[PDB]
Amino acid sequence: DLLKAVRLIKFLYQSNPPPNPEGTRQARRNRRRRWRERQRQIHSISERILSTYLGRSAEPVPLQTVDEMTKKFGTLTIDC
Amino acid sequence: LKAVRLIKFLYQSNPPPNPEGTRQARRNRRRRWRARQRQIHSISERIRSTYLGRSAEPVPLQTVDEMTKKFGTLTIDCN
Amino acid sequence: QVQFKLVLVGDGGTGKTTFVKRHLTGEFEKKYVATLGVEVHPLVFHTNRGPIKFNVWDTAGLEKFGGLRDGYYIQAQCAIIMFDVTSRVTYKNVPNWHRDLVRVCENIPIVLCGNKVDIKDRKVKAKSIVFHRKKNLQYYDISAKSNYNFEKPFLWLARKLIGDPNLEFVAM
Amino acid sequence: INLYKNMRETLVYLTHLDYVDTERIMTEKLHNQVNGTEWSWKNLNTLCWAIGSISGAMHEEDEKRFLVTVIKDLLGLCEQKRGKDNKAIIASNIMYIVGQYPRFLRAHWKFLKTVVNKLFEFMHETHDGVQDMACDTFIKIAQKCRRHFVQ
Amino acid sequence: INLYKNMRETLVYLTHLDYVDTERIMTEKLHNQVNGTEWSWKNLNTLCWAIGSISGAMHEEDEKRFLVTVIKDLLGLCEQKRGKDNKAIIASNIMYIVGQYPRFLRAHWKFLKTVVNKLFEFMHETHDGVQDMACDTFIKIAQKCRRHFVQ
RNA sequence: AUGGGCGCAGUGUCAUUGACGCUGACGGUACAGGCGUAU
Repeated sequence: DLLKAVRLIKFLYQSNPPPNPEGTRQARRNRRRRWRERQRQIHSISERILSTYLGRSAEPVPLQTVDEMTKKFGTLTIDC
Repeated sequence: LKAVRLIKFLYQSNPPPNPEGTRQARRNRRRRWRARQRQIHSISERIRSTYLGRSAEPVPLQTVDEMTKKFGTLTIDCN
Repeated sequence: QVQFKLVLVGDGGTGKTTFVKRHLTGEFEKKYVATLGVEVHPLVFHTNRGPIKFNVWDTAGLEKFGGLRDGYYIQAQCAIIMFDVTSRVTYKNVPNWHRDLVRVCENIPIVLCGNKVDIKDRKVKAKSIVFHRKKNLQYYDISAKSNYNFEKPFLWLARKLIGDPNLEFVAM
Repeated sequence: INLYKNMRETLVYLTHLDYVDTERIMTEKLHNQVNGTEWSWKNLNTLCWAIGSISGAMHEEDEKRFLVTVIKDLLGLCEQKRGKDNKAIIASNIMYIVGQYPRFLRAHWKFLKTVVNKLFEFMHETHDGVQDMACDTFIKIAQKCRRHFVQ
Repeated sequence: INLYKNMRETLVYLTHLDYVDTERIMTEKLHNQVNGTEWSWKNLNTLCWAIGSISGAMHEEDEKRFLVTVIKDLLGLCEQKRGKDNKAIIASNIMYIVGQYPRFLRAHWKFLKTVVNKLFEFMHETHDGVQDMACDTFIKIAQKCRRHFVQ
């Protein structure tokens, strides 16, 4: 029921055998950016699959940039 | 979870190349967009196939047997 | 009392005279009057363990004004080699000074000091400063102008002499 | 400075060799600070300097997540402590760290606004060193993210 | 034995909480052994006992990968060391570990056959403890994989 | 998959705060897209 989603995620991780890093620093820049877009897509797929039925647990992950902010505020030194 | 929803979400997240600009600009954007569309299509077809896709036997094809043969190869040769 | 014979080697008034004056008065000399022969200056510090006196022999660094030259090193109890990081030549001359010092003083602590690091134009990069490594010299980047590491060499020499590794200078 | 640059280069190469281990080592030492085992200004300063050293050396997603974890734990530690000295030290280190990571800042407008507002709060602080550190971090953030201030 | 059972239960719970950290910890101490920094028979025996203790606490794939890495490192160590004493110590530790993880053995017939062949090879050994170790591991493996032996 | 010459971000070599690239967690959040093309 749950192990299958985990195997699916691990496969999707394993299904992207990065790119082959060859070429000049600008062609290699472009490969870095392409692999980064691939990572973006992988993370998006993972997060959406989480939203399917697991989202109820991992939804706050993008939203942590407001709770971390409520923690960054309130740094009050009311005492020593 | 259903394939239709996943495919629609995939096709929604990729904006079409902007027709505005010069012919060569639009055509280079079209080429890059078509390459990325082929990538998206490959990923979508892989998802469509199944949710596991691969067996784990590739690992013993790479490490488990490549460790077991030399495990047999182990030799005291004294000491 | 509790004084040590210190010998300062380097190009004359290229920082040795300036360094001695700066530790003496606190002023940072601008003029370059190349040192003639040697000047012996008392220089007192106060450590957690009492007073300390350096008999600093700021020697001339120009051959024409070397005078007695190596004779100044006789009975030296510590040595501070100097060089200007803005001029590689004064660095390549470092091994010669080290040779002469060890030849006269076989076993004495040696501090390799890069003067006037404050001046933005640094030629002798920190990477290439290595002679101390093999020779086992204690190195310091210093600058008599801005006093960067202004005290580190003297503190190190005092620690090596008295033997107190954690000895610390005191204001008074 | 050459010492720091050499250490930074070595650690960046090691991170590009395996960054997960470096990330987790950072997290483990941060926890050591949190639990009071390794608590000392010197140790926390060294940890935060090291964390800054690898700024941008990792991929943005992993760097973002690691920075979020580090900042959240540091904020918890700040909440834990009393005493002006320790809180000021923690704040100074946190601000140095965030300064070292401009990419994350450019990815989050609200975070930038929060950092700058907290800098303005600090600037009125009288305790030794707070204002200087805040100004230094502010100039660094300006240099690295000027584009997002005027747009 | 009660002490060991309590320790095993605690460590299994902790592995369920964060198995990745535990796996990193065994891997790190295993490297400390490989590099010889922490080399001693007692330490290796303790590490291997701990590794065996947590069988079944991890998902099948993670335990598989961890076992593969651990065994590869152990065989590298055995090739590395000189002296029959240490080699026998390492071999006994490996046999105990594999015995503690019969699931992997059930999933891989060829490795099981090779292990039993190596065990019979050991059985002719005269050096102290090798034969008793081999027999103990053999009975454990039999108990846990009879089906695979006769199927 | 390709990387051009410069937007300068670290710099290796020498005559070393000057020049060639590499390289820089860079001036770049840029730009280049076979010679209609459905590879």
